[PDB]
Amino acid sequence: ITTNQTGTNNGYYYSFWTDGGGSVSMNLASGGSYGTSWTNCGNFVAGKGWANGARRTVNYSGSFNPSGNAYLTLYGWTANPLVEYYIVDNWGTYRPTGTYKGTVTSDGGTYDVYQTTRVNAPSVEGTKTFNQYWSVRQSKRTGGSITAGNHFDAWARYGMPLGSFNYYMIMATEGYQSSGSSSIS
Amino acid sequence: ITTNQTGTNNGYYYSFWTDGGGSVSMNLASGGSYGTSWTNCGNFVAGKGWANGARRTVNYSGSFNPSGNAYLTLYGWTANPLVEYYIVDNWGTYRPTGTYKGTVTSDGGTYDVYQTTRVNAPSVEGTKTFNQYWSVRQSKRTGGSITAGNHFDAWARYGMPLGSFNYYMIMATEGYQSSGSSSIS
Amino acid sequence: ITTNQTGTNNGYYYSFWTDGGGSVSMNLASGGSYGTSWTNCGNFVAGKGWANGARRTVNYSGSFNPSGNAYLTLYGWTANPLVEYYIVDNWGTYRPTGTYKGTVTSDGGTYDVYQTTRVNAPSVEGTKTFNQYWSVRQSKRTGGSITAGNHFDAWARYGMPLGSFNYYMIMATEGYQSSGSSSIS
Repeated sequence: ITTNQTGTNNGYYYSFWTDGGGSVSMNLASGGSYGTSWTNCGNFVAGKGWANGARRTVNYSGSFNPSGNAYLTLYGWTANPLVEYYIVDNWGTYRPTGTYKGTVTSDGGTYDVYQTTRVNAPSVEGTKTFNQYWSVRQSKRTGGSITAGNHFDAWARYGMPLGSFNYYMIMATEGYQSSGSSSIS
Repeated sequence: ITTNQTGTNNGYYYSFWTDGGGSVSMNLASGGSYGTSWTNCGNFVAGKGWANGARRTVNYSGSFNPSGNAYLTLYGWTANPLVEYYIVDNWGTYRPTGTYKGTVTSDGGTYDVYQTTRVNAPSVEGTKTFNQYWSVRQSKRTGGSITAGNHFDAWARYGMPLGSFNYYMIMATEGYQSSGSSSIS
Repeated sequence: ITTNQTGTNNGYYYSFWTDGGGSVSMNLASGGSYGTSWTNCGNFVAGKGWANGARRTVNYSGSFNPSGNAYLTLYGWTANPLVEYYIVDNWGTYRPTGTYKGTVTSDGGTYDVYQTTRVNAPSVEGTKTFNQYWSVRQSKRTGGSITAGNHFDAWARYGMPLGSFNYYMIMATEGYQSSGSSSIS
């Protein structure tokens, strides 16, 4: 596919979004599998996952090959409160950051946790003000387990409460003003 | 009444305070009912409620007619720690704000929550440094239910702990450098 | 002793550290008892306590006589997350401070709680970025009970989570660019 959309493929939720910039394509493959390719994109988010978020152990594998800024990250939203969350296992030429809260250790890795506030920004609920919660792995990797709940709990300990899992949770490839490819199952 | 004071009226706690500025009066009426009138005030706080705060469902009705800056807000203090809290349903020409923490949804509305710190400021415990917790309704209204505990819990999730309800909780009219009136039960 | 080191004395853990500056000595005495003496030091930390932190009631007595900057403080570290904590009962010409979070009341006193972030700083885990949690008594004293858990719980309420007590907890004398002495049991 090449146009913004949502749906199920091979029993798996999937979502594709781009701001029109450059060229971006997403391959929908067997089971939970997908890939992406892009050239001088503006912004895009793509991945496979679940229609609804949840406390789950997210297992993933593949390849991630960015030329410029891109993230490899679990990605989702909650409602009440509205919040966009990231748990980033890998990234390109830019490391995602924000207001430093601390750290969480999970799945053999240590992630820095950050918080940022988007003011009157696009969201699943429209133009809104909301918080972004981040966990960014201190060391890059492609593949393994991401035990979502360990992040959720740690964020809660740092005063970062999550709402209702009324929206998706995808294992996403996201890029900004760059090129590259990914293939993840 | 027209002079700073505290007491019970019709079985209800009540409190009146002004910094002397302009003219401010408070009507003590049947049951939980009161009203206020004021002209070019400096600062005043007035309302009816409880001698002691608590997890309760606060039901209120009436009219709120500010000409300038005024708030219509549940208002109280705790000890250990000392904290001044607001849950603002309505306001005048100024919207109460502070350090953005997030949001809480309750009683059919969505309130932004904010935190501010008063340094060496007047309090129920004298000149003190302390935090103010806010919930400010995203849309103005006069009347309904304010389920206090929903705010308390959300604030707690955002790292905003409340102390002991050693002081009042009133459904208050508060004004600053302005005129107007209110009538609330 | 006069050289950086760790060990047990009279059944009590002990730790001594200095950055070489000026002259600093530590007396290891009976039971939990120690003392320190120093002249124009740079930085030093010394005290007696436990190899491992814990929720305990820490009882201490003695004298604390700083000429310049020094703290009298319970002092420890956790892992996962890595955090350096202080609960300061007394200090010299400088009052320890940071980002104001609020207060906690314990052992007949009221402490301000603060948080600071050390970026790429020395720690028990090496050069690291980490948070420091503080409780600083509003009034100076030498002697009494410090119920550690009351601080731990309050910090948790303020979004300041503690990790695993994989490291020491000492009742410490710490100085910076100054002189003085202490004797504490």
